[PDB]
Amino acid sequence: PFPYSIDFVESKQNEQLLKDFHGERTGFVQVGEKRWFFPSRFKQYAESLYSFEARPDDTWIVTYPRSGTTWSQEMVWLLCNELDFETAKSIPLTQRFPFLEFHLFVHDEVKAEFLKENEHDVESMKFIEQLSQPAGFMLAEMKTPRFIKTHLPISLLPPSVFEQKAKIIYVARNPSDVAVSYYHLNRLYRTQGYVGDFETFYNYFEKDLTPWSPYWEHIKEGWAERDRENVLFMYYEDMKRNLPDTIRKTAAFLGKSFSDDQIDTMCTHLDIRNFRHNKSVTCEELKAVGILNSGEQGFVRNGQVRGNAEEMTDDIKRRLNEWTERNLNGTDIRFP
Ligand SMILES: COc1cc(C=O)ccc1O
Ligand SMILES: [Cl-]
Repeated sequence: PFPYSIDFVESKQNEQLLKDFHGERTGFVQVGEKRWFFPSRFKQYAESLYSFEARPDDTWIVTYPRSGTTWSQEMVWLLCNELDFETAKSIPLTQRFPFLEFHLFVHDEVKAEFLKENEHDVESMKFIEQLSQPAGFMLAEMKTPRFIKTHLPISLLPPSVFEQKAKIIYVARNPSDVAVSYYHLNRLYRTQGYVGDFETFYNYFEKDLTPWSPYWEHIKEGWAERDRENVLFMYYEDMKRNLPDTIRKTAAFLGKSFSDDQIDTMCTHLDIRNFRHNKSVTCEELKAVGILNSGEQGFVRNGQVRGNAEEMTDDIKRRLNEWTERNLNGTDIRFP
């Protein structure tokens, strides 16, 4: 029984969101007292998501979007699979490490556009149809240890995750870098279909009118569970600053042990320079059927000027600082 209220965003705000986010064609919902923001299909799939059955040997990565999710998945999959770089290369990350709630973001009307554009290729059309289907079906059929990605906040996870004490890695990233990276994600994925500029996107983000917001509640729930034996909480900028420490700490939490030589191959694999050429970054299959906007691969290839993105203005930077102050005053949460 899904325990939280699911309500359509107020009419006029919902109308404006549909003008700016072309990946949704019915409307947006707010869930529970915290008003977790999702596209309309959340209402259709809330029960099946919440009743998903976790196993005690699952590995879950839980993040706010663009909080180091992909890099962490690649790291964790390799640590739990004997550093099998060969298999990591040949199977796509999205099959090795499926995204539980991706199907929420494939609207029936948008899927129909994708199918039109791929109508002469039977295998492209099967692929697009499967995107619509819950990952949970294929996850439930697996007979081996599972790797699950989600952006669902702690309070919306299947309760079976904590009942089974599945291992959870929670990664937090500072709001400035998340605002800019999430803005690019919303332009890159036609499932989101955002058409506007950064300042308009920041305005939505600051009002918790972007998927999986409220951002500060997402971070605070992660922080509130980090003492549990089955939760590892890390800040993105700590992880990136020291790969050998990150790899070892993560391995030890997962109950794996590796030589200094093995740690070094993982450090090279995950280094900024080599990771830019990783298949999990390029995402060549979503690009092949045109669900990725190929005109938005600038940010993918280049990233942002560290601590001063081209998109940032002094006014938005000031608003980020004040929003951070309001949300973190009286907590011990502090970004590196
Ligand atoms: C497959 O990666 C993502 C895609 C989207 C939107 O369709 C949102 C968050 C993600 O992590
Ligand atoms: Cl950070």
